[PDB]
Amino acid sequence: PRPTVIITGASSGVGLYATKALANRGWHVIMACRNLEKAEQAAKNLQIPPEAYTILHLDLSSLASVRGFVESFRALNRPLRALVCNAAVYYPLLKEPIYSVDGYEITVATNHLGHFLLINLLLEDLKNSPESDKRLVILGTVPPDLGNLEGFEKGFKKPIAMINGKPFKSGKAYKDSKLCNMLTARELHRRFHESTGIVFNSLYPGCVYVSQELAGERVAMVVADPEFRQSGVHWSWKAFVQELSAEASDEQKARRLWELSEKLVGLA
Ligand SMILES: [Cl-]
Ligand SMILES: [Cl-]
Repeated sequence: PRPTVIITGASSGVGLYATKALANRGWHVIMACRNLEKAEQAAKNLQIPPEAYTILHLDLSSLASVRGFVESFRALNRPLRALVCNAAVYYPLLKEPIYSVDGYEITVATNHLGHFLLINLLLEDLKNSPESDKRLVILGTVPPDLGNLEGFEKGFKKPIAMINGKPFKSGKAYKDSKLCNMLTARELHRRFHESTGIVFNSLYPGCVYVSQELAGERVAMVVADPEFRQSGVHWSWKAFVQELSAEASDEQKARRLWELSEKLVGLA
């Protein structure tokens, strides 16, 4: 039986090459993708053997889509060994915000809130799984400033457009969303590593500098290889453990972000 890994944003770039790399290593990859036609065309284009993957629809910008993806994944009756949170959207040219179907600024909604709900659901699957080397890997880098999370505290609906409640800036929204991903990785480790035995880490595979194929191989190493079986660290390129920024290592802020995010995604 092929061990199962879910990869978000698997239809292109690093996620697609991570899919190829893990398939080559004998895994079965759930390509969780927002466009099924594009994803199937991309997997066939890379010559991935059909036995080694399943494409399922996931639009991280819609919380109902996240829940529907989890439903579809669970219906396959495959125990989960790993999850890679790789998808990231970026809208450099916006001067005014775009809101998701759930009412949230799209960059944070997609990169952070959608992944946050996905993680909270799939953590159940990871805990239930009899696999012994289970990992949840978040892509990220370790300017963004979440402030006191005033935008989240007040509900994050229009006209709020930034986590700190200040005026919309699209590039900063992206950086803020990536910082949220890093804070999520740290909080996952703090709260769950000892109780579950799951390895919760993050990685920056390089400026994609490095080819998409090499970056995908680096994702695969962090998911699968024994040298990377350490929880609570951020791997960067040999690989090294990268010391965290002060804001990414703020334990109080990571916990408060988690609590507010649960409220925004309907888990509170
Ligand atoms: Cl744009
Ligand atoms: Cl605009």
